[PDB]
Amino acid sequence: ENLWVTVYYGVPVWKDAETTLFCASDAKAYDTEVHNVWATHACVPTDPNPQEIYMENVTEEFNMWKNNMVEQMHTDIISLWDQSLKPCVQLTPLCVTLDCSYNITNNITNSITNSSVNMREEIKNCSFNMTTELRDKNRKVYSLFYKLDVVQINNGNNSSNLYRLINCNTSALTQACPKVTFEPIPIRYCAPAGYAILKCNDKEFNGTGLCKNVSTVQCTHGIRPVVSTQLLLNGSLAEGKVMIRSENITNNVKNIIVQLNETVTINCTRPNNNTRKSVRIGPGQTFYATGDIIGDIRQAHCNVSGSQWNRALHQVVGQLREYWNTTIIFKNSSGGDLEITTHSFNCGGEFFYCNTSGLFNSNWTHNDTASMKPNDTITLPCRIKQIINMWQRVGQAIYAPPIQGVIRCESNITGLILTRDGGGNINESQIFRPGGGDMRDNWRSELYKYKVVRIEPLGVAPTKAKRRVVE
Amino acid sequence: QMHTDIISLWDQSLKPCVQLTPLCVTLDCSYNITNNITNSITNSSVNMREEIKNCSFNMTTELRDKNRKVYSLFYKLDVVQINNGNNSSNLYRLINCNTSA
Amino acid sequence: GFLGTAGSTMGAASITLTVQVRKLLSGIVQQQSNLLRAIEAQQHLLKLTVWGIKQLQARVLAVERYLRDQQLLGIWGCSGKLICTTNVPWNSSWSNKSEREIWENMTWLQWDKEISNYTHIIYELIEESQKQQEKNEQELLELD
Amino acid sequence: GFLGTAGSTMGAASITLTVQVRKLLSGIVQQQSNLLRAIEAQQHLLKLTVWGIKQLQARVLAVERYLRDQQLLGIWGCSGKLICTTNVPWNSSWSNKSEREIWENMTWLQWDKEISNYTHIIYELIEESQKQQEKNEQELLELD
Amino acid sequence: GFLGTAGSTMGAASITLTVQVRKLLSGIVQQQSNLLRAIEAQQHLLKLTVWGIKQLQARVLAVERYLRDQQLLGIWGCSGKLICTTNVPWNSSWSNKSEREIWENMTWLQWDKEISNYTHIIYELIEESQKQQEKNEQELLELD
Ligand SMILES: *[C@@H]1O[C@H](CO)[C@@H](O[C@@H]2O[C@H](CO)[C@@H](O[C@@H]3O[C@H](CO[C@H]4O[C@H](CO)[C@@H](O)[C@H](O)[C@@H]4O)[C@@H](O)[C@H](O[C@H]4O[C@H](CO)[C@@H](O)[C@H](O)[C@@H]4O)[C@@H]3O)[C@H](O)[C@H]2NC(C)=O)[C@H](O)[C@H]1NC(C)=O
Ligand SMILES: *[C@@H]1O[C@H](CO)[C@@H](O[C@@H]2O[C@H](CO)[C@@H](O[C@@H]3O[C@H](CO)[C@@H](O)[C@H](O)[C@@H]3O)[C@H](O)[C@H]2NC(C)=O)[C@H](O)[C@H]1NC(C)=O
Ligand SMILES: *[C@@H]1O[C@H](CO)[C@@H](O[C@@H]2O[C@H](CO)[C@@H](O[C@@H]3O[C@H](CO)[C@@H](O)[C@H](O)[C@@H]3O)[C@H](O)[C@H]2NC(C)=O)[C@H](O)[C@H]1NC(C)=O
Ligand SMILES: *[C@@H]1O[C@H](CO)[C@@H](O[C@@H]2O[C@H](CO)[C@@H](O[C@@H]3O[C@H](CO)[C@@H](O)[C@H](O)[C@@H]3O)[C@H](O)[C@H]2NC(C)=O)[C@H](O)[C@H]1NC(C)=O
Ligand SMILES: *[C@@H]1O[C@H](CO)[C@@H](O[C@@H]2O[C@H](CO)[C@@H](O[C@@H]3O[C@H](CO)[C@@H](O)[C@H](O)[C@@H]3O)[C@H](O)[C@H]2NC(C)=O)[C@H](O)[C@H]1NC(C)=O
Ligand SMILES: *[C@@H]1O[C@H](CO)[C@@H](O[C@@H]2O[C@H](CO)[C@@H](O[C@@H]3O[C@H](CO)[C@@H](O)[C@H](O)[C@@H]3O)[C@H](O)[C@H]2NC(C)=O)[C@H](O)[C@H]1NC(C)=O
Ligand SMILES: *[C@@H]1O[C@H](CO)[C@@H](O[C@@H]2O[C@H](CO)[C@@H](O[C@@H]3O[C@H](CO)[C@@H](O)[C@H](O)[C@@H]3O)[C@H](O)[C@H]2NC(C)=O)[C@H](O)[C@H]1NC(C)=O
Ligand SMILES: *[C@@H]1O[C@H](CO)[C@@H](O[C@@H]2O[C@H](CO)[C@@H](O[C@@H]3O[C@H](CO)[C@@H](O)[C@H](O)[C@@H]3O)[C@H](O)[C@H]2NC(C)=O)[C@H](O)[C@H]1NC(C)=O
Ligand SMILES: *[C@@H]1O[C@H](CO)[C@@H](O[C@@H]2O[C@H](CO)[C@@H](O[C@@H]3O[C@H](CO)[C@@H](O)[C@H](O)[C@@H]3O)[C@H](O)[C@H]2NC(C)=O)[C@H](O)[C@H]1NC(C)=O
Ligand SMILES: *[C@@H]1O[C@H](CO)[C@@H](O[C@@H]2O[C@H](CO)[C@@H](O[C@@H]3O[C@H](CO)[C@@H](O)[C@H](O)[C@@H]3O)[C@H](O)[C@H]2NC(C)=O)[C@H](O)[C@H]1NC(C)=O
Ligand SMILES: *[C@@H]1O[C@H](CO)[C@@H](O[C@@H]2O[C@H](CO)[C@@H](O)[C@H](O)[C@H]2NC(C)=O)[C@H](O)[C@H]1NC(C)=O
Ligand SMILES: *[C@@H]1O[C@H](CO)[C@@H](O[C@@H]2O[C@H](CO)[C@@H](O)[C@H](O)[C@H]2NC(C)=O)[C@H](O)[C@H]1NC(C)=O
Ligand SMILES: *[C@@H]1O[C@H](CO)[C@@H](O)[C@H](O)[C@H]1NC(C)=O
Ligand SMILES: *[C@@H]1O[C@H](CO)[C@@H](O)[C@H](O)[C@H]1NC(C)=O
Ligand SMILES: *[C@@H]1O[C@H](CO)[C@@H](O)[C@H](O)[C@H]1NC(C)=O
Ligand SMILES: *[C@@H]1O[C@H](CO)[C@@H](O)[C@H](O)[C@H]1NC(C)=O
Ligand SMILES: *[C@@H]1O[C@H](CO)[C@@H](O)[C@H](O)[C@H]1NC(C)=O
Ligand SMILES: *[C@@H]1O[C@H](CO)[C@@H](O)[C@H](O)[C@H]1NC(C)=O
Ligand SMILES: *[C@@H]1O[C@H](CO)[C@@H](O)[C@H](O)[C@H]1NC(C)=O
Ligand SMILES: *[C@@H]1O[C@H](CO)[C@@H](O)[C@H](O)[C@H]1NC(C)=O
Ligand SMILES: *[C@@H]1O[C@H](CO)[C@@H](O)[C@H](O)[C@H]1NC(C)=O
Ligand SMILES: *[C@@H]1O[C@H](CO)[C@@H](O)[C@H](O)[C@H]1NC(C)=O
Ligand SMILES: *[C@@H]1O[C@H](CO)[C@@H](O)[C@H](O)[C@H]1NC(C)=O
Ligand SMILES: *[C@@H]1O[C@H](CO)[C@@H](O)[C@H](O)[C@H]1NC(C)=O
Repeated sequence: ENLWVTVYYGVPVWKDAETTLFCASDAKAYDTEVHNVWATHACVPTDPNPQEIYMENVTEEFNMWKNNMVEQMHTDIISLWDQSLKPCVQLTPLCVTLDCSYNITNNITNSITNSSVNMREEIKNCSFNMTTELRDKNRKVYSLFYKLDVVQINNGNNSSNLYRLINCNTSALTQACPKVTFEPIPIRYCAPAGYAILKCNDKEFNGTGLCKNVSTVQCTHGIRPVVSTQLLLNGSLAEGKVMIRSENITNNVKNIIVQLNETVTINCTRPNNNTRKSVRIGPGQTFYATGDIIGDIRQAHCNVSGSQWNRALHQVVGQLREYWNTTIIFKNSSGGDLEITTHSFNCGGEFFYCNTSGLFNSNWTHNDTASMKPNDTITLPCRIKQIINMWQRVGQAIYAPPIQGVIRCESNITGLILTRDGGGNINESQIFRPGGGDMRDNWRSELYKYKVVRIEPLGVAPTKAKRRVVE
Repeated sequence: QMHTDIISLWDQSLKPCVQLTPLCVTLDCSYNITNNITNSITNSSVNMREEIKNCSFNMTTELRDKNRKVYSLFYKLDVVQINNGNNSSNLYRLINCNTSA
Repeated sequence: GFLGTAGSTMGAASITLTVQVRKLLSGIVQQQSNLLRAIEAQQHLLKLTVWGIKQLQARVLAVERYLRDQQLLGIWGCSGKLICTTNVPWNSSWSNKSEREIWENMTWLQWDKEISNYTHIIYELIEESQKQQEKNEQELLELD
Repeated sequence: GFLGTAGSTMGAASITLTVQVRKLLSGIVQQQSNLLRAIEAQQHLLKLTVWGIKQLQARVLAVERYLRDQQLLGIWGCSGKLICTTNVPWNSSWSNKSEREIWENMTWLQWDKEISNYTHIIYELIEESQKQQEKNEQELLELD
Repeated sequence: GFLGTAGSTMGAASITLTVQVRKLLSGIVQQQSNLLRAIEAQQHLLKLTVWGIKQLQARVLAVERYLRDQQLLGIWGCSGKLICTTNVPWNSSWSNKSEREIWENMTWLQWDKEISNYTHIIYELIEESQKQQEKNEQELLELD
């Protein structure tokens, strides 16, 4: 009867959280017995029993664009990079001037493919001074380099011109600590006490909005946090239906996230063998030079099954009718920078910039058979890079090492990020195009189900009973 | 705690700063320079002792061998003359240099 | 049903309270396996950085949260157990209701939703009104 | 009344205790509002040194003193609330003085300094001679 | 009896508990004499290192252990005293025993040699049954 206000404890309560999640991994990352493979800071191992408990008859609004996990995520990634970079020796003497010859005693100088990658063969080899362990002694050593990591100077425009590194004239560079690897590891972000992570188990749930099929969880599932521009590699699948997401679907600047339910064997590869030469500069300064390769040296390139691309495109364009029944066009990005213009990723230390130009050459306006029936395997040119400035910050730069041997990157694509045209008509013809300046969406494209929540166990309710009384 | 935390914060702020080890190299400063005024409003043994000199010295590019001359301005408090030689001969040296880093 | 298993349950949610508090401060079970003592995988350098130290800070902050909880429970005479009786009747400010519909037609979420503002008041009552006017024992009747 | 409301009082001081405690232990809301996660406006390097780790260490040490306070409360069975008597009679070590005039004209320190060591020895005595001498039950008259 | 006090006892050491509980959460004692604000004598560099963070995180883990202990105690609803008994007896699953001779021939460790197959049974059974089975109030027999 009376509203005697009683208190209770031990029931879930939901509020937004700002905290940190922690490492997790299997035995491989610690059975490798390398100093640290690529997250390893005496990181906690994983929990073999994920207590992912399912809840129903509740609902909540979920958003990945208001999420704080991505900011802390890339902050921790930069911390990993810096901490792994502390043991790396400095490469300021490596910036010293270098004289190059383009042609060498290789069997092939212009390979079979011609997609503006062989015309700009971008292969030279240069000699330059370095320090000997005796300060009074220096010595000229030679290695191999491309044209992307350097630029011409002293413009006697073409007579054996010397070159200079792009990042040294503005920033600092250091070794990559070649003993550390660069491949991903299955991660499972874990929740500390006082917090939890809610996975939206609704098979139909798009990016944001209301979700009900709740899964309260302490530690996430297996994540493969690899960087990619315009693409999602080695990621999860789309359950039940192709997923299409956008912050403001009406607005055009907001990028469009796509998650497929069918993968593709993307093999970007350098088959021709590589070279490594460890050369002592100083007491600790040891440079890993790209030696002179023996045999035929073709430019590194890449392969995809364009037929699976075509059928997955039929799927997504059957799904893409937001306000339409048949209109779509794809156009390549008309400008920007190489870090955003191509599909850039890291693999075996080498930064593979594989050129995803095979998308826009298509007109799926009404019919899909005309591009599904030409089932054909696509070969494409993929460039290689040694240095990088991750997240566009001009600070310390990494010099990835030679990879001596061959390089294969065979992987599963599962998603894409795009943008619709800026100055597009109202209903004449919609246009999409690729965009990769936002490096942050690649990480929320899988944590979209995951929302971090605090825990306020306090509860209150009225009842008719009462506590002890004296008089 | 006040002075301790002060010196600690000054150290922590000193860490991200860049270094000036090769900037410590020898110099040559001219006192008399292309300027008109030498007698300021006050004369208490500080105007004739104008304590302003324009001074050249070598510096290094990001590379090793690349070195280029460059000039700046300095007072008398920052440097001292090497009287060890016969005379000045436009020979000066920083004191914070030849005491510490 | 480790922490949740109350989908549409308020009165039925008045019996599964302890299954939540069993795993409240059990992040230690998730933390004891860190093996961050000096080295885990092969070896490490000093390598004890923002991740580890601020994980420790988060341990500290959750500990402080639940300790300030436990001390304001003790202020309420409430550390004895989860179910926590009060001598406080609600001042007549809410709308019409029933002793069961409030206790039956929600899932422990709608309550804190609709009692956002008022909640503070009740605290101070159970913080002060239940406490100051408490006396020690009785005088008249006993075993003999 | 964080520490005030008692210039020389024992009655008013004893009445103004909870305000002092709830104002003293409000540091957790200061700790929640740090917002020092990596960066304050634009960019920062690590910047975590003896200053911050020993801020946290001072937090730990002060709250550890408080943990020992709750330990004391658990020892004496004194964890119920602040109103908590003692079964020991005050020995004659003190020098002659009246009770209410100590309540009114010693501000709780002119008493403590005079009974400081005796407070320590009687702390020890109330810890030892109190809890070990609790009988189990009485069977003459009970519920059944 | 700093850490000793039981050479060979099962009942005599049932009341010597307070000496070791006095030091269960006493990390501040050895710490007070450190003078570790940043320096001791005039000045020093930062100098807090893997050693320092190791002792800090060690204090953290010890405090965490103690907090989990008191959490377990509070869950049982039996925190009012260290020596507190149970409303349920033990299943006669060991060898048919004798209380007296069992209380004579072990340094409070031999009893623990036959419990790894019986630890969880006791733990979970008590923690669930002896906790959930506490109803709210009595009805008939009171002053009135
Ligand atoms: C950084 O650079 C130089 C190179 O070593 C050093 O700087 C100081 O150099 C002076 C002299 O070279 C040291 O001694 C002082 O010299 C003052 C001026 O020089 C007269 O005296 C010297 C003999 O000492 C003669 O050779 C010279 O011709 C001059 O006649 C003197 O005045 C000092 O004595 C007294 O003068 C002052 C001002 O009147 C008085 O107020 C004082 O009481 C003082 O006693 C003194 O003889 C001087 O010591 C050097 N500084 C330091 C810190 O050592 C530094 O040594 C060098 N850094 C390092 C680390 O070596
Ligand atoms: C790789 O090289 C082959 C040839 O070895 C390229 O194919 C050739 O491309 C040129 C240039 O587009 C074609 O010539 C052009 O023809 C058009 C008319 O179609 C004319 O308007 C232009 O002025 C020019 O003459 C040429 O016909 C074509 N030949 C063949 C056999 O394909 C190929 O395009 C190159 N790869 C890439 C990616 O460009
Ligand atoms: C993801 O799924 C949700 C549904 O769970 C989609 O919800 C969208 O909701 C809005 C409002 O409820 C619908 O109407 C629109 O409202 C805005 C104002 O908010 C108004 O400006 C528009 O003109 C329109 O009336 C909207 O139709 C609905 N979307 C769909 C596709 O039905 C959300 O759009 C989905 N988002 C993505 C990126 O797929
Ligand atoms: C790109 O990568 C994918 C997977 O990483 C490659 O798929 C696999 O390709 C190999 C040959 O390169 C196939 O093995 C061969 O299959 C044929 C036909 O069954 C057989 O006659 C041969 O003896 C040999 O076993 C393999 O079956 C295939 N994987 C699957 C699941 O079918 C793909 O070939 C790569 N593409 C390029 C251009 O490198
Ligand atoms: C992507 O896949 C294609 C085709 O699977 C690879 O093409 C390879 O191209 C080279 C020449 O550019 C071929 O070399 C010659 O092949 C013929 C026929 O097999 C042989 O008789 C010659 O002695 C010579 O070896 C090579 O065969 C061909 N690969 C295949 C499987 O036919 C391309 O290398 C792949 N990788 C990329 C684009 O990175
Ligand atoms: C990424 O791949 C795309 C195509 O997959 C590249 O675009 C294409 O590049 C070729 C070679 O530069 C263009 O061919 C042009 O043909 C005309 C014919 O007259 C000739 O005059 C030009 O000199 C040039 O050779 C082609 O038009 C162009 N666009 C297409 C096919 O739509 C792109 O360059 C690649 N980017 C990188 C960074 O690898
Ligand atoms: C996929 O392509 C097929 C054709 O290959 C489309 O179907 C047929 O398209 C033709 C020409 O577009 C239609 O002819 C029409 O004839 C009337 C006079 O009878 C004329 O007034 C129209 O302007 C047009 O020329 C034909 O009716 C149409 N048939 C069917 C069954 O659709 C098909 O529509 C394409 N797919 C999609 C989704 O549009
Ligand atoms: C998909 O790839 C396969 C090979 O990996 C292609 O196989 C053969 O491709 C030729 C043309 O490229 C087909 O020729 C045509 O065959 C049809 C009968 O199916 C005939 O009516 C046409 O006049 C022409 O001769 C050939 O049939 C095909 N092989 C088989 C067994 O069908 C295949 O064409 C590729 N499909 C597409 C849509 O590109
Ligand atoms: C996406 O995931 C796939 C599946 O794991 C990756 O393929 C595998 O990549 C690893 C290295 O990341 C390969 O192992 C390496 O092989 C070299 C060969 O010399 C060895 O020296 C290394 O120590 C290491 O064992 C593995 O062969 C390869 N293929 C599989 C598992 O079939 C792929 O690399 C991932 N994507 C990217 C961009 O890395
Ligand atoms: C701060 O200003 C004072 C005031 O000038 C400087 O101290 C010294 O002041 C006396 C004035 O009594 C100067 O004495 C001069 O002596 C000559 C010869 O006997 C006489 O003709 C002048 O009329 C004057 O009395 C003395 O030169 C001056 N010292 C210096 C070094 O200039 C003091 O040095 C100033 N401090 C700073 C840090 O600027
Ligand atoms: C570029 O590479 C060629 C590879 O041949 C270098 O020339 C070789 O130098 C080695 C060093 O003694 C000799 O043993 C080979 O006989 C040389 N081969 C040829 C074909 O000359 C050349 O020095 C390199 N140049 C630069 C600038 O790095
Ligand atoms: C405490 O109460 C205020 C007002 O009662 C809440 O403000 C709500 O604000 C939104 C938008 O401004 C209104 O649409 C609601 O009607 C307001 N609530 C009410 C009950 O009128 C405020 O959100 C409450 N505080 C918290 C923490 O929930
Ligand atoms: C919700 O999750 C449960 C898992 O217990 C699953 O059986 C059910 O199909 C899911 N429903 C939806 C709509 O995702
Ligand atoms: C992917 O989802 C679409 C629905 O959008 C469905 O038509 C297609 O069959 C699915 N493909 C799979 C599960 O391979
Ligand atoms: C999306 O953007 C359009 C214009 O760009 C604007 O009219 C609309 O209100 C926006 N909607 C949301 C939900 O931001
Ligand atoms: C060339 O490639 C072969 C692979 O067949 C490899 O065994 C060899 O070591 C390579 N040559 C080098 C690294 O000089
Ligand atoms: C699509 O059709 C248009 C005709 O308006 C043509 O200009 C364009 O080149 C076509 N797309 C491709 C990739 O060729
Ligand atoms: C890619 O998918 C195939 C099956 O679709 C699977 O066998 C393979 O292991 C996957 N590779 C990845 C995820 O790297
Ligand atoms: C300048 O010198 C004259 C004489 O030497 C003196 O009278 C006057 O006060 C000086 N000026 C100043 C500003 O000291
Ligand atoms: C939601 O599912 C059913 C149907 O609404 C309901 O009876 C149940 O109490 C709710 N909670 C669950 C299934 O956990
Ligand atoms: C108590 O309720 C009355 C009437 O419902 C209202 O006038 C008064 O403001 C309320 N006071 C508080 C403290 O809620
Ligand atoms: C100050 O207030 C009155 C007036 O001076 C005095 O009686 C009292 O003892 C003083 N101390 C207090 C109120 O703590
Ligand atoms: C304490 O102060 C009160 C008020 O001034 C006075 O009545 C009383 O006699 C004093 N007692 C002492 C000084 O012992
Ligand atoms: C208790 O003991 C009896 C008899 O030994 C046995 O049957 C039963 O399984 C035991 N139960 C437990 C929970 O140990």
